[PDB]
Amino acid sequence: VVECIKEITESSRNGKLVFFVGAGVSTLSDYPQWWRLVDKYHEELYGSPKKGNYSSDEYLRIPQIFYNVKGEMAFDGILKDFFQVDKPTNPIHDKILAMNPAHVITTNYDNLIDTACWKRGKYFSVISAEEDVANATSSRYLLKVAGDFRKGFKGENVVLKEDDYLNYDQNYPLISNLMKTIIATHTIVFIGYGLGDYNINMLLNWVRKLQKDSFHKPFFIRTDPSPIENETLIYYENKGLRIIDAASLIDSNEYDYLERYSAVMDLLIESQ
Amino acid sequence: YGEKLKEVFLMLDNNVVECIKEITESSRNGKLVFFVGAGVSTLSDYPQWWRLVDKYHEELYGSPKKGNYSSDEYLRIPQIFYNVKGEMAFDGILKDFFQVDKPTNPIHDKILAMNPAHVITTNYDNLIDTACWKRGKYFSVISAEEDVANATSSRYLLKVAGDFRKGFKGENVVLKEDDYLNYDQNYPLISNLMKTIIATHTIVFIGYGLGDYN
Amino acid sequence: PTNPIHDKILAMNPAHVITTNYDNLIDTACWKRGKYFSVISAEEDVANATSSRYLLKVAGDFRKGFKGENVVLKEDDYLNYDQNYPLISNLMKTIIATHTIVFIGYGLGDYNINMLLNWVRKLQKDSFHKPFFIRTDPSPIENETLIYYENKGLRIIDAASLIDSNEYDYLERYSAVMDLLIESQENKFITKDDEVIDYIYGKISPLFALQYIRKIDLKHVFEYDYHFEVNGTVVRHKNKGFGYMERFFELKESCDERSKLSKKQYERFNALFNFFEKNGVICMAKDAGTLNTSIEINSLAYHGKYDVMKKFIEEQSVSIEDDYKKAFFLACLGRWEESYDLYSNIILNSIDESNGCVYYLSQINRYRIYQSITQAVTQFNGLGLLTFGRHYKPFTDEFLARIEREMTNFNIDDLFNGMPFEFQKKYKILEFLSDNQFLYDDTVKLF
Repeated sequence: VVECIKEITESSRNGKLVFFVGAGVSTLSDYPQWWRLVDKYHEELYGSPKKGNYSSDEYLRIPQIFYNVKGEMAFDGILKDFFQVDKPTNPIHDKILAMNPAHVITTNYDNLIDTACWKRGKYFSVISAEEDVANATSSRYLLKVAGDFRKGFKGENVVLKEDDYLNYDQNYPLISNLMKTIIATHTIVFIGYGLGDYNINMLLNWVRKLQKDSFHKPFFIRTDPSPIENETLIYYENKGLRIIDAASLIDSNEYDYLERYSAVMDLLIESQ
Repeated sequence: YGEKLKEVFLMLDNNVVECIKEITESSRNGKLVFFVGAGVSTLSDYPQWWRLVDKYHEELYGSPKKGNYSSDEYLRIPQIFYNVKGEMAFDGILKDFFQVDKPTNPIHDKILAMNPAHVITTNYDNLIDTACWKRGKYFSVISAEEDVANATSSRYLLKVAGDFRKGFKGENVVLKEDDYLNYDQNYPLISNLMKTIIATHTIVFIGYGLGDYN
Repeated sequence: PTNPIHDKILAMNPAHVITTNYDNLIDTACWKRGKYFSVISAEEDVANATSSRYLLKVAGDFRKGFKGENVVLKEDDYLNYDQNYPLISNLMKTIIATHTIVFIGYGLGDYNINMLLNWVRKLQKDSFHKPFFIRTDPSPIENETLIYYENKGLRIIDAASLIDSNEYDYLERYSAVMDLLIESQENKFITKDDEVIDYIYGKISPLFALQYIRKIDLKHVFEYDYHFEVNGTVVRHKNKGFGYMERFFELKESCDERSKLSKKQYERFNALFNFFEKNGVICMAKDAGTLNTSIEINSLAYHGKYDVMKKFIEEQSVSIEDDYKKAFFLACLGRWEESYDLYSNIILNSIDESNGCVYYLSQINRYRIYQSITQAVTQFNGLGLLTFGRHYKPFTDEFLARIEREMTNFNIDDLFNGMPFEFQKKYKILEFLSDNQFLYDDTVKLF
């Protein structure tokens, strides 16, 4: 338990700590979520909103029909209206940056991590697309796997639709290869990520399903109001991941993600 | 009843008329293949795969998950049961619910009466076999990999998902998540045969949703 | 022009021919002999089909023009093969997995064989039928290579171990290998007496279940090799090899010639002798002297003894064949509704069992009884009271409603085609029962 935190400190000691961040480090600063976008497309697609349970297929498909019939101007316009908002940095970002990791990998389309890096003075090499890897300028990297809006708010610079998710291996091969090498060479700690997200439910599943026992186990920071159960913990230990529970130490209510995040990150930082 | 159908045809969109004409033309030449799914199985009150998941979730923990389960727990729960709690109790549970015998529904006979040269099913229950027995149509059942070479017929009842003919065991059927990812490596010939059948025939889907995996 | 090897390949009655050849000589050879094949060389041709046989030109042909895009020659066309031609690969896999493949005219390397040996063997489980290979190199294959290519999943029939030929005489080697098969479709190789009895048995044993086989019909048993006379003689008509039917009578007549047989052939010969005596085949044509024949029908339906049948029906059953006879007796007595139920029960019960002579005949009888009940009810309810001076309604609405749903469609012209392949090979003999023209070959001769 605590020895895992000690191992994390040893990893952060020399050169081998890499933080994998996700949507949990983005909701804190109130960057608008994806489901509100999904509802916005539905507003013009069908005519009236709905609610209830539907397949995650439909969740990811609703943008696809809008892409097919409306075209591309409407998609770009909706994206431009929805994301063109400036937000400040919640303290989790600087909490991550104070750890001084060798590399940090993100799936967010956001720019909060870049702004935080600029604020802290840590000059990195942001890699955002195919052409950027050829013109790398340093060693430490800021890899945005899912693409970003540096050039503009268009539908071709980011992965949002179904086809883009199904054509990743034929449109971003260098990014995939660099990510594979990064996870192979350095110890990985996951924070702020969900457990049903296709990005970190396949990129551990497929890669670790075929490998040998010479691999470094990655770490995941949980975010859920209830503490995890035992059987799930064991079966995930089988899959090759270690889980640092966020509800086995602190007790709170069901709308206080920020405090659990801060508690876990402060616990990790305390061993300095 | 015929006049009601005539009126329906009168208000039918011409696309439906064209589709039924094409289906009849294909059926007259013996070039039709039906795809039976879950709906034709739940018509006859056969146990579904949501009660099985709920008992799988009952053995662990104390009570069923309050609210909708998840979009991810559905496939993960049986794998957890098989992996961490034991590979032997899986067969016991499967024999517990998947043994009850139920009789055939009229839709099975309607499907079979159309001269369906080849039938492809993703059902792991042999009721269509009973319908074939009663209607007197000889179909060669392809359960596993070792039956594509010894098929003693020119008509195929291809059970892609695998059946329980050889026994109620967890290795003869594809139910778990691990049995889905490692599918193109364990069942090559069956997939190849299904693709070939689909390529050179006319496929009619029945009893499927609009967001199923297959 | 077309070389004789193409003719020898086609004379082997193959179900499918797959060639990696850009050429069209195989198409011309198929055209000349009158065999019709559907040519598939592009993706579109997979959809249309229009035949039950395929000449799968995997590498394409120049039929649509002499252009580089209809054939696979360059390296760019070999690395994008899977992406460019999806359907042809799948058809090739299915055909190779279902049938038996006999490679001809291939080197042991030669690119194309390597993908087959890579995918068919390694990725598949042990559910394979091993393909054959015909090698035609001058030097004999060394024994160390043979073990490797056998373990990879190929049988090899080397030509150098068959006939000694010079370096450049390829045609003689191919001819020797092909005539070892086409010559021995199985008439000329037969020399020992252990082959004659077994060859007769392998074709007559299936007909042990039935009670009588027509003589004018036994020709189809022996693929037109002999004419079987109605009187009880046989005549040689097409058998070009050592006469397997002539030797049987020579064995039958003698007393000590039978002695040089194993302990197992004696019983088989006795069984064949009993079958031939029961059916009525007597002896050779030349030795056929006095041939007085008495026809004796044993079925109780012919003799018109209605008292014994009634006792028989109301008695415990012992086997499926006994129930099949009871079904015919009930139909003879006129109790059609019970006969239909008994036939349906027999069909349900006997579908699990082995060779379906009972199943097929029961299906035919059920359909005939359905025709009879329909034709009876139409005339009864048409003529009404005028028939027997009484408004007699024989059957109830339950049966009339049930059979209509049970007998929907049910084309019978494909009943023999849907039976298992072993039944089709063994029992081609009963193929004429389904067609409603069976006797239209004897009124021919009444003229």
